[PDB]
Amino acid sequence: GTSIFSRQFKKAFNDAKYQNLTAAQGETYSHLGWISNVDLRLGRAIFTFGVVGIAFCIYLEPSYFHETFGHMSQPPKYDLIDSNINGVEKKLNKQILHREHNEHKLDGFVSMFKGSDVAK
Amino acid sequence: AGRKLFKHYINENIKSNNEQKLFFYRVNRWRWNTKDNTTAPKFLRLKYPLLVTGVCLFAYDWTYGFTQVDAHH
Amino acid sequence: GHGAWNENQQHYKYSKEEIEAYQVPMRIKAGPCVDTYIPLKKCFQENPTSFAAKMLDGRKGKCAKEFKYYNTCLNHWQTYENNSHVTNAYWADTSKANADGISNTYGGSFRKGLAWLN
Amino acid sequence: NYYNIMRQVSLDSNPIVLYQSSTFTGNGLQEFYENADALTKYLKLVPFFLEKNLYDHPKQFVIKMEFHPQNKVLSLDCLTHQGVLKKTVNLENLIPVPYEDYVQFCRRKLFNAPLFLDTEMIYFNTFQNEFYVFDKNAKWNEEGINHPELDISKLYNEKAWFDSLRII
Amino acid sequence: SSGNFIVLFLGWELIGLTSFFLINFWSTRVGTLKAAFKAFSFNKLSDLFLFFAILIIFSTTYNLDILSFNNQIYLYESYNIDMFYWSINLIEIISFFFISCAFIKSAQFGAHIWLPDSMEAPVPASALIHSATLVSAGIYLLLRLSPLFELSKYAYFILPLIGSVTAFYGGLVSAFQSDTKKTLAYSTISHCGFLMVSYSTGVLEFVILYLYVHGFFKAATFLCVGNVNRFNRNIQDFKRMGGFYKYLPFECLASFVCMINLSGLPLTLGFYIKHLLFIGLVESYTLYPLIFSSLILGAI
Amino acid sequence: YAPQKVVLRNEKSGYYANPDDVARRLIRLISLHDKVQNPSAITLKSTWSEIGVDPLSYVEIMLEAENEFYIELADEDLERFRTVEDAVEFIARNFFTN
Amino acid sequence: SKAYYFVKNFSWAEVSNLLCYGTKYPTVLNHQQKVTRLYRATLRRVYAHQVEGYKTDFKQYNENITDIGKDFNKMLALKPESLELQAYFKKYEDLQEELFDPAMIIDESRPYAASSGRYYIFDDY
Amino acid sequence: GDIRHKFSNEITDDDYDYQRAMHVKPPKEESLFQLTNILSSVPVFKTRFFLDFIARNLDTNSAVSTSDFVAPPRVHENSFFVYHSRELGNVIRKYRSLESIVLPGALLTFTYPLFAAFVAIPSYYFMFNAKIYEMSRRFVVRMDVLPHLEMISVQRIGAFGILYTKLHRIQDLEYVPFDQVKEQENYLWAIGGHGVDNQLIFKDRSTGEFFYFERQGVWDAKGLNHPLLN
Amino acid sequence: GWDRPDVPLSFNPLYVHKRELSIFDTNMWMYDQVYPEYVISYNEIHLVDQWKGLKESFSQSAYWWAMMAMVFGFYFIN
Ligand SMILES: CCCCCCCCCCCCCCCCCC(=O)OC[C@H](COP(=O)([O-])OCC(O)COP(=O)([O-])OC[C@@H](COC(=O)CCCCCCCCCCCCCCCCC)OC(=O)CCCCCCCCCCCCCCCCC)OC(=O)CCCCCCCCCCCCCCCCC
Ligand SMILES: CCCCCCCCCCCCCCCCCC(=O)OC[C@H](COP(=O)([O-])OCC(O)COP(=O)([O-])OC[C@@H](COC(=O)CCCCCCCCCCCCCCCCC)OC(=O)CCCCCCCCCCCCCCCCC)OC(=O)CCCCCCCCCCCCCCCCC
Ligand SMILES: CCCCCCCCCCCCCCCCCC(=O)OC[C@H](COP(=O)([O-])OCC[N+](C)(C)C)OC(=O)CCCCCCCCCCCCCCCCC
Ligand SMILES: CCCCCCCCCCCCCCCCCC(=O)OC[C@H](COP(=O)([O-])OCC[N+](C)(C)C)OC(=O)CCCCCCCCCCCCCCCCC
Ligand SMILES: CCCCCCCCCCCCCCCCCC(=O)OC[C@H](COP(=O)([O-])OCC[N+](C)(C)C)OC(=O)CCCCCCCCCCCCCCCCC
Ligand SMILES: CCCCCCCCCCCCCCCCCC(=O)OC[C@H](COP(=O)([O-])OCC[N+](C)(C)C)OC(=O)CCCCCCCCCCCCCCCCC
Ligand SMILES: CCCCCCCCCCCCCCCCCC(=O)OC[C@H](COP(=O)([O-])OCC[N+](C)(C)C)OC(=O)CCCCCCCCCCCCCCCCC
Ligand SMILES: CCCCCCCCCCCCCCCCCC(=O)OC[C@H](COP(=O)([O-])OCC[N+](C)(C)C)OC(=O)CCCCCCCCCCCCCCCCC
Ligand SMILES: CCCCCCCCCCCCCCCCCC(=O)OC[C@H](COP(=O)([O-])OCC[N+](C)(C)C)OC(=O)CCCCCCCCCCCCCCCCC
Ligand SMILES: CCCCCCCCCCCCCCCC(=O)OC[C@H](COP(=O)(O)O)OC(=O)CCCCCCCCCCCCCCC
Repeated sequence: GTSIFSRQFKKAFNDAKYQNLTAAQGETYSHLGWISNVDLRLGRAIFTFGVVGIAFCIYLEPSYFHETFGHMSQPPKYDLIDSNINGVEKKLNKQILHREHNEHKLDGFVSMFKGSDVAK
Repeated sequence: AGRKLFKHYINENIKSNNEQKLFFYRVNRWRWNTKDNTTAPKFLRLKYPLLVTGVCLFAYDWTYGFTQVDAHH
Repeated sequence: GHGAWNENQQHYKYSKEEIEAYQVPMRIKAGPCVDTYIPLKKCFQENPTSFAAKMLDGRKGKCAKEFKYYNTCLNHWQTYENNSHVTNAYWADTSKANADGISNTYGGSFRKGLAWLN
Repeated sequence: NYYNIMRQVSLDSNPIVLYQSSTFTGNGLQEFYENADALTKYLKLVPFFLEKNLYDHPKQFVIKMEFHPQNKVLSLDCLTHQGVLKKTVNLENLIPVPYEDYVQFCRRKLFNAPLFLDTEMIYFNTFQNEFYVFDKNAKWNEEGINHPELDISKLYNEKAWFDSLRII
Repeated sequence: SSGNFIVLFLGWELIGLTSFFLINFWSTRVGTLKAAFKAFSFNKLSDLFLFFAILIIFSTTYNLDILSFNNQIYLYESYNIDMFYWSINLIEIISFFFISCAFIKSAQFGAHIWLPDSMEAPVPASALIHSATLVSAGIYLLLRLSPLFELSKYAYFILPLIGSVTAFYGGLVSAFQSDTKKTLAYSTISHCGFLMVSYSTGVLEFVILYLYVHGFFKAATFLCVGNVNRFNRNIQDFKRMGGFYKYLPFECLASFVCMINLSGLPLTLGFYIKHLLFIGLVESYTLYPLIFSSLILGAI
Repeated sequence: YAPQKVVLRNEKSGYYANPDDVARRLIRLISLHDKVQNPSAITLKSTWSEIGVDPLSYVEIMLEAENEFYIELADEDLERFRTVEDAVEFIARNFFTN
Repeated sequence: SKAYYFVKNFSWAEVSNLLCYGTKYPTVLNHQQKVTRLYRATLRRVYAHQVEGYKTDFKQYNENITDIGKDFNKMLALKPESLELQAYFKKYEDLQEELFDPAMIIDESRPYAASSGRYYIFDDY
Repeated sequence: GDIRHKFSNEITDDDYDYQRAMHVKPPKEESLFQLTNILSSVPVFKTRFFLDFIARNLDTNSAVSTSDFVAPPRVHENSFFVYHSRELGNVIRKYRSLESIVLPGALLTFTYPLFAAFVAIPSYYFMFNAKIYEMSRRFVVRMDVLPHLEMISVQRIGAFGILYTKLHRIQDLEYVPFDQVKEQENYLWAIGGHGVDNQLIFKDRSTGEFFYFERQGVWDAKGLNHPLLN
Repeated sequence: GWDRPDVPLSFNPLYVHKRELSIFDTNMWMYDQVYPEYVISYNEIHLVDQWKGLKESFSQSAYWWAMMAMVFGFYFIN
């Protein structure tokens, strides 16, 4: 008599697809209709604490990323102090600063190489 | 021309499958209830935990973020 | 100023009694950075701070003046201990390093991994 | 071992309408745009279409369903983000599924569904491995659905209905 | 916290006896008594070794104070002991007995046979014994008497090899294990091997960090699996466990955090201990190939 | 709290589980089987052969009964069982923890 | 079953007999008892390894149990004194040995199991 | 059976609503920040510009299947199709296509291509080769029959996703029981053989090449019933 | 729900001796009045004896030796 597309039969099948046939009618359900409220709250709290810790590790300790994937492009970071001066003054000062930076790198390298005998 | 081929062996496999007993399926149906089981990615939701993480990282940036030294390598 | 990486700001060398007073762990006492370490420890004692603050502060906050000398000394100490300043040069250019041997002792045995054939 | 053997079916002359959505009752996505209710329902379904596309969840919002008893084939008009499409299904390949089964088929957490998506009346085509979802605000033809060819006494198969789709 | 070898030996025997009682808690069953007796026999062997080492120390130096022994052993390093037919180095023999007892109590390869059977104890007792209480006695001995082992040829050769072998063995057996308590026990064996290898590297700070991380997270994981077993009605095998995330929501997430920390995984508090161990690993060993391969396999 | 007076073991009824529920669950399990034709004909006094359970089908039904009832049944007991009455009696009187 | 396989110094042959059939001397059993006990043991082991196992496949479990059921029906039909029946018994005993798992799950409702005798019950005396 | 209503301080479904993220229940109400609510409320999305963008710039309805019967284009003017793979074929195609982008890209981008290759080699030999690659090599994308030749044309996915078709005589086809190959290739069937049918394996005796058919593949009744294949 | 009868005395089953306690097995049995047990449990009984156990152990550990060799070679050439 009944046919598919009948709402009552569809509801019956939806509720009975995964039923426990060995149980009495009205109590033949297998799913849990809820989750322990206090347990879930505490679990989510501790999970959030762990996630925050992992993220802080990722952020402040990128050593794993550096040694596993290499150094990625760094977002721009600079100061606009040089814009205060303009013209030949700016050009000469910029060239002097560039020369000083290169000389500083070389000075660091040579100092590291030379200072091997500082500690007697 | 009387040669066993795809159709013949498809029928053989269908017959083999039909020979199974539904008793085991009936007793085990409860195991695979969709209302009762999910996947680890679905259960472990990072939506709000990531929001708290962002709040904490923002607080760090605006409290101790100033006093850090760039390390280029 | 213009002092070597092992000397501190005051160019003062602490005696054994002073080291015992400002007791220094053997790990640091073994190295050459005791003179730069002691001022940093004294500054931390004068201005105690939490471990969270120590981790999250990249300039050591109040004790930055002494930490600069200590950090320079630590860099030089560790670099000379592991010979990294020569190993990195050989890694960067083995051929040129052999051409003008930075250290034949290390060059004669150095062999970069086949996987790292950049 | 179930094999997808095709029978090359064809439509008959006079179909019998079984499903007709009260919304989207007009013909054409242009008519849906010009109709107030159709436009808002389309916007609410936009996440449904997004789930169809990016989450690889095979599902279709079905409207204006007809039945051909001579060949026993259902003609479904489905609404997608682009327009109305016509599809044909064989009754032998159509089985009912629970709403939770429909949700759990996809491994991605689906967006919060709208309130007009009929959860009880969700069906599954095994040949296409696809889901059909109807609209709550709709009209069902009682005489059409009470056709002898649609009876469970003829379309029922325990192994197919209960054991064919095991999501786990 | 022992001030002299006599108090150390007293504490050694006391932990042995109390661990025996905890293992034999189910006194009505004689099956539990067999595991308890196995642990008791191994503990008595370790007591013999420790007692003999203490006797050698007392005969050499007329003192049992720990600080005095640590600050005096270097003077007597050059001495030898005339035994039955061989002239054994004094430091080598003393360190041999100490390392033997330490291996027995830390469940290294060969002497670990009792640890899997000690899981008969209730989960709290198992967690306490396997986290930082019973299985770290050898690590404590090595750390406390480090000046002795620094001048020990036997220690130099034996600590890294046995540590790495135990690490590999425990790691693989734990990976292939199917029972929760057995898995944790074999993981404990592997981490004790890693602790031995860290001490071999010789950075006491790294050893202490490894000990703390392992103890805390092993204990937490043990508690979580105990809740799981209690829910599952004392069935400790997860072949009968499935879909427990909803029935034990807190346990699932707590176990996730505790396990990611315990098993050294990237971007976790437990990655640095293994990183430092590999940083400190020495390369002058003759069996370095086997040592390094075993360490890598155990770590993975 | 237990009274200070001497109290003896109280064997209320030999059944440690509701025998009616045990019997109904066992009958449902039996009816689930393919060889079983008429669930109505099954009674506690009905023998396995007459209800239609073959000797080989019996072991399958008993394994699933063990799974359902959370107990293990020895081969000796399973072979001693002669009717659904005996089966349900043994299962109900069984202490699930032995 | 007493579940005392790993205790009382059983030899491998005795343990195999205990696993396949409830008895240590299967010769005392008759044909029906032998076949039924072996079928029960095979089904129990297949359920343990392919239902309550590591990433178990239920379709494979169904196919395997169906094949085993057909084979055991043929075995029961066969006469006791047949080399074919002997071959079937040897095949399934070998299967039991292959699936033998040290530290296999022992139900708490059986004697000699873990937690079997944790408590001493005081008598009315 | 539920007695929560008997107590005023007992938990409620309003208190359990927060579990809908981790628990699957049919929708009850729409929050203000749901995608559906946002789209239906904000008038920007109602603009014909956005509507036309949705209509055009996305997956088309033309490629959507419209029937349970499929008649793919004939490979040869006289051939007729029998079997065709729908989803696993596309998945294998897209996987093997990675060799045309990841591999040259890896060579031109990675600092240590030799390190990448040394890592990939053992990865391929364990858990990848048997997992996907051998199954794809033996996978049958499509099968047609040429009656004049009395042959079967089989389409296969090659390296970098290239598709190639080969002919095999119907007289050289045999059925290989899964029992004869399970022990030989346990690992292959253990980790990679799930997609294809285990009990419907065929092989060409002359060339010793196997044919794997997808479980979720479409077969033609007429093609199966053609006298050449019966 | 059901009112269970008091815990069964059957939970501890009295053990009745049916075999002579040989003096050659003195202290080789963990004597008990309910569940007597052998002093040593052999779970890996599929191995007939220790010698076959050694053979199986070495044959299977060959795989781990190969794994160690491959890992060391990879680290050695890199
Ligand atoms: C002028 C206006 C300009 C507007 C610009 C808008 C730009 C939007 C850019 C979007 C970019 C993509 C985002 C993707 C998110 C999802 C990713 C994902 O799940 O993939 C993994 C997915 C698997 O993950 P899954 O869990 O299974 O996915 C399930 C669902 O995704 C279901 O996922 P779920 O729900 O489980 O979680 C997903 C979640 C992921 O979200 C996160 O993880 C982010 C967490 C927050 C980070 C906040 C950082 C900044 C703030 C830091 C803290 C500041 C503190 C300030 C001080 C506070 C003091 C108290 O998605 C979001 O990001 C949501 C947006 C964040 C909203 C809340 C932000 C905070 C607001 C302020 C606080 C108040 C909060 C509410 C109240 C709380 C209680 C009081 O893998 C895939 O397969 C991906 C396939 C591709 C899917 C694509 C679907 C979207 C397609 C969009 C196409 C483009 C449309 C363009 C329209 C243009 C119209 C004009
Ligand atoms: C200064 C130079 C000094 C050089 C010194 C060289 C010293 C060489 C010593 C060789 C000692 C051989 C001892 C053989 C004992 C046999 C015992 C017996 O009869 O057992 C029966 C028993 C079978 O009876 P069953 O009843 O069927 O067993 C039941 C099982 O359940 C059944 O188990 P199942 O079927 O489930 O699986 C078992 C599976 C187990 O899986 C495997 O066996 C595969 C993995 C094997 C790994 C072997 C070790 C890898 C290398 C480690 C080296 C460490 C030391 C050096 C470190 C240097 C570091 C710088 O094995 C197989 O079935 C495959 C059979 C083929 C295995 C490979 C045989 C290789 C023989 C040697 C060939 C050498 C050719 C040299 C050509 C030179 C040309 C210039 O045997 C087995 O089960 C297989 C045992 C296989 C042992 C292989 C040992 C090979 C050692 C090679 C060392 C090469 C060193 C080179 C140094 C070069 C320096 C420059
Ligand atoms: C004295 C100084 C005290 C400093 C305290 C520093 C705290 C550092 C915390 C670090 C992270 C560790 C988290 C541990 C667990 C707690 C978090 C948690 O459980 O998250 C999961 C929870 C929920 O996880 P969920 O995803 O399972 O929950 C979903 C269900 N609902 C929607 C109901 C939440 O996360 C959140 O609720 C997100 C919170 C985001 C906002 C964070 C800031 C809140 C600020 C409140 C005070 C505002 C005062 C304003 C005063 C105005 C005066 C005019
Ligand atoms: C019962 C409740 C009790 C109270 C609860 C208290 C909660 C926990 C509070 C923790 C406060 C400290 C947070 C430190 C964050 C990490 C800092 C860091 O990366 O160190 C860099 C510092 C800065 O060092 P540096 O820059 O001077 O030099 C480092 C040297 N080299 C470069 C060679 C490495 O580095 C270290 O000292 C080493 C740290 C190694 C460990 C990294 C762990 C990362 C994960 C952090 C988890 C934090 C807890 C969880 C989230 C809490 C959110 C509130
Ligand atoms: C009913 C009462 C129940 C008991 C309540 C007890 C509450 C305890 C709350 C804190 C516990 C967890 C502390 C964080 C984890 C340890 C952190 C650590 O390692 O130390 C780092 C830090 C050490 O300091 P630091 O790390 O910030 O660095 C110090 C900096 N220098 C070195 C320069 C000085 O310690 C702590 O933060 C822990 C708290 C301080 C110690 C408090 C001890 C006294 C407690 C007084 C209360 C007594 C209550 C008695 C109740 C009796 C009931 C019967
Ligand atoms: C010691 C010796 C060591 C040797 C190590 C060797 C390492 C290098 C190996 C080289 C592999 C070369 C692969 C060739 C791939 C094509 C093969 C083929 O015929 O396939 C045709 C296939 C199939 O052709 P078809 O004819 O079947 O169909 C055409 C395409 N479809 C299917 C879509 C219709 O076509 C392609 O895949 C075309 C790929 C074109 C793009 C190829 C390069 C992509 C990567 C560019 C560089 C990296 C990104 C840079 C981004 C920069 C941004 C600013
Ligand atoms: C030269 C001959 C041809 C070589 C072809 C390349 C190898 C085979 C194809 C590999 C495709 C996968 C590339 C993933 C790139 C991920 C980002 C990265 O680290 O790239 C730079 C790095 C290398 O760039 P690099 O050399 O500049 O990095 C610096 C060097 N290290 C990292 C060692 C410090 O990529 C790799 O390390 C790839 C190693 C080979 C992987 C082989 C396959 C196993 C992985 C399966 C695929 C999925 C992996 C997902 C990984 C996700 C993140 C953990
Ligand atoms: C050859 C190159 C040099 C390196 C030499 C070593 C080669 C790699 C050796 C890897 C051995 C790993 C053994 C893991 C055993 C896990 C057992 C377990 O728990 O059960 C199975 C568990 C699954 O447990 P389960 O419970 O989910 O299901 C079990 C199902 N049954 C029982 C049916 C099997 O995990 C696995 O299955 C994964 C292990 C198998 C796949 C191994 C892939 C190895 C890839 C190697 C990549 C090498 C990269 C290059 C660099 C390497 C050197 C630096
Ligand atoms: C040339 C070859 C020489 C070989 C010499 C080998 C000597 C040592 C042999 C081992 C046993 C020694 C006697 C102690 C027996 C203890 C039995 C016991 O407690 O049973 C519990 C257990 C039995 O329990 P079980 O493990 O079978 O089961 C219990 C666990 N459950 C409950 C899970 C089942 O005994 C054993 O397993 C063996 C214990 C071995 C460790 C013994 C430690 C003491 C070692 C003393 C060495 C003395 C050397 C003297 C000089 C020799 C000169 C050759
Ligand atoms: C030193 C080599 C370093 C690695 C080089 C990688 C090259 C990749 C491009 C290969 C192109 C040709 C493929 C030929 C296919 C074929 O028909 O291959 C057929 C061959 C020959 O047949 P048989 O060996 O089965 O008899 O099969 C092989 O197994 C040998 C070739 C193996 C090629 C494997 C390519 C995939 C590598 C995957 C790496 C791990 C995963 C990486 C992330 C996705």
